[PDB]
Amino acid sequence: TKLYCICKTPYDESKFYIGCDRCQNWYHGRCVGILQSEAELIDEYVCPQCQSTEDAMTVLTPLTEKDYEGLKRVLRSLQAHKMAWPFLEPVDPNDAPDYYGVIKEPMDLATMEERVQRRYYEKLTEFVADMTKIFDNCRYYNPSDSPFYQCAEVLESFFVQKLKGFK
Amino acid sequence: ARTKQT
Ligand SMILES: [Zn+2]
Ligand SMILES: [Zn+2]
Repeated sequence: TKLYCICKTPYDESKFYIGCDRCQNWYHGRCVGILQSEAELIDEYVCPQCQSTEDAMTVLTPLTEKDYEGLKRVLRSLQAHKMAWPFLEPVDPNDAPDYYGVIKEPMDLATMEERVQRRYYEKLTEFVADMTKIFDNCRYYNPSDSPFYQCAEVLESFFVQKLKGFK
Repeated sequence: ARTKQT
């Protein structure tokens, strides 16, 4: 007696429907890009909009126990990376003057490890913000053809892949 | 999954 799907249409017993387990609405398989045989291979179904919302909220949901452990393993893999040599530790002040003269929010993997250890981060977005802060500081301070900058590029690319499927 | 077929 009701209207279903993104296409707002009443039930048609001759059409293949699948139910979203998040929103409990029903969708034509043809409208959300899943056929019956593909549907047979999955336990829960999640509709495209609901799925978008889940993808978007991964960076915003509270960090759990396992998430924190995961962040520790991520930093470890980053610390072991060959192009991670410039980011392992804070810049030695009595070594690079103008570094702290122009960078007022430095970040480094050791400091990030400390922040993870004491649960300074509560959302994945905060952790990602600090990692990005490392690479952007670097790219702001160094020329784009320099090894420092390019190292920032390489490790950021590695990082983005390592983060996939995290939550 | 939860479906309705013909
Ligand atoms: Zn849904
Ligand atoms: Zn439809």
